Amino acid sequence: AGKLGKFQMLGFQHWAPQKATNLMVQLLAFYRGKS
Amino acid sequence: VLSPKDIKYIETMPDYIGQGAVNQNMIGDEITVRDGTY
Amino acid sequence: MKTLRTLKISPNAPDINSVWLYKGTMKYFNNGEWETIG
Amino acid sequence: MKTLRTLKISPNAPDINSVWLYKGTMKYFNNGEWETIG
Amino acid sequence: MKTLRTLKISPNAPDINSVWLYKGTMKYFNNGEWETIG
Amino acid sequence: VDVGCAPDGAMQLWVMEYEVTGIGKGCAMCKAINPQQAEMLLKSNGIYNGSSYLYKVTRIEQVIVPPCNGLMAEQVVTYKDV
Amino acid sequence: AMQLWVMEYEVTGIGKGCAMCKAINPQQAEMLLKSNGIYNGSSYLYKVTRIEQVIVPPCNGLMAEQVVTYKDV
Repeated sequence: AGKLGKFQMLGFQHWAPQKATNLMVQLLAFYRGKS
Repeated sequence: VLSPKDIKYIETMPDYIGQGAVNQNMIGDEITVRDGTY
Repeated sequence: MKTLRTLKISPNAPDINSVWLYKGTMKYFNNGEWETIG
Repeated sequence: MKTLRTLKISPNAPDINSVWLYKGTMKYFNNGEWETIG
Repeated sequence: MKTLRTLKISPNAPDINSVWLYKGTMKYFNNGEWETIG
Repeated sequence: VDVGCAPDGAMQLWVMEYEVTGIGKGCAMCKAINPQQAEMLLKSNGIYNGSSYLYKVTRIEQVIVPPCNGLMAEQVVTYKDV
Repeated sequence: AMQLWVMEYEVTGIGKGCAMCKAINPQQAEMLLKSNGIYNGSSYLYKVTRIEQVIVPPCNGLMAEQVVTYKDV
């Protein structure tokens, strides 16, 4: 029982053709904020 | 005049979620494609 | 012919219709007494 | 993996899906034969 | 106390509510540890 | 990332879970060119590679290197699982 | 953010474990496990027993193995 990481969160300091879709993709490999 | 075997040909047409983004001979068998034009 | 179905653990002797387990001593009811297997 | 629900006390071999309990032996069917524990 | 109703033949360990049988050894689960019968 | 190895030219890192039958369970991390190659390293360079038929491998998953620091993988096999 | 560290450890009383981090030095590769691992509230249980670096030119080999058997339980 353990976690293989699915995502990493980086800053902006620590760093067109056609689009398949017009709205962004909420991935399931990402936590979401809970109100 | 269309038989039910012919409406199924008209039913099996392409319907696309969309986008988001003369009969001439060939002398040669070479084709260049550019943005979906042959 | 007599079928024992359940095994009951206890430090003292349980019913004659079940098998007794205590510390590794398998004891069941045969020939009127608690016969240990080993 | 092979569940044995009951234990049958008898001088005769009950069934491959039972535990054969004689006087001082506990025999069960393994590799095609009754293997005694003790 | 804890009444067990089954016996299992496997190289692996069964659940805590069954008797482990493997090739001539007998084990059962008391106080968190598979206690051998012999 | 292009070091010159077999699977497309890069290095592939793997997690393995398995179950040694008659013995127990465990984890294994390996660099291996294939998932079939990963279970072939358990049967060749494991603890039980002599009797290599005991290994019942249940999961072979990749490890992906993130662009920054972070814990990539973890697999605890607890005593109550065994 | 430099290089990859495979660590064999042992959670005390609960079981053995395997890990893989990315850090600059093995004091940071052990720090990343005790602070982000699943025993984050019991990080003193982590007993790291072997750390080795991921060196690429083999790229065919085991890097950790830790079997919890029926006689360690």
